Amino acid sequence: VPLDGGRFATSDLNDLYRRVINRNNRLKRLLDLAAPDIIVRNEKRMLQEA
RNA sequence: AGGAGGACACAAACGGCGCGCG
Repeated sequence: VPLDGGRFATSDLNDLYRRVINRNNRLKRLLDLAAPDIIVRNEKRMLQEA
């Protein structure tokens, strides 16, 4: 929902979904580009925690 | 002369902090 002026009120679930989507897209991008095992492990841990 | 031809619809939100009252 917007608030007074050209701004939208912060939504809790939206930000969590945004974090999850960004992390998962980064993981997909790396897995396409064959990142090293250490990097993909760290990305997978970050995705799980997100 | 005769004769012939010729736009309908549509009324303000969500979480903290503080205070106060029952």
